Amino acid sequence: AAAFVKVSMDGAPYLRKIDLRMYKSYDELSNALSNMFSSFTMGSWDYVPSYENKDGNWMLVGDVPWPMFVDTAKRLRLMKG
Amino acid sequence: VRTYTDVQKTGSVGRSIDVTSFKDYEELKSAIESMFGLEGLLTHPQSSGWKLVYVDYESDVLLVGDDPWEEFVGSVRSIRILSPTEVQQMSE
Repeated sequence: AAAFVKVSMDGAPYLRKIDLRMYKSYDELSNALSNMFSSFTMGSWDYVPSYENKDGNWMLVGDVPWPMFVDTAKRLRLMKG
Repeated sequence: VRTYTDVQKTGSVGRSIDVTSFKDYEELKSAIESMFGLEGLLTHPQSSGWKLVYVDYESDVLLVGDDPWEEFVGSVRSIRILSPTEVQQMSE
């Protein structure tokens, strides 16, 4: 049951896509992303993830437990402090 | 009615190709490689520093290869080659 969203890093040159169904915990998602943008990050992780629900609004990542997260989130964005 | 998606590179002159002529991502890169003389730089185990990106019909700019092939053929609108330097005018 694959679940592919887009991931935007602010300031990144381009955007990426991930399959959420290939990960199990938030922490398992978080270190997966830091390595996607690892080539951008070098030169810790100081960004905060946000997703966007089905009604088109931006919600912070981590509140709702993981299984409902994978069904709720349609797009990803990592903002800088 | 076939795709005929534009492929573009700064300093060379653009090309139009049909992505359905190829079955997977690798064949798409290897063809684009041989068209601009970049053979070996888009398809390298060690991530050459050249990047290939596309624009989807939602007008975002995305790395080629993430989307499953079958969705991408339908989403892709224009493709573009980015030199190591170009990749970084775009970073911040």
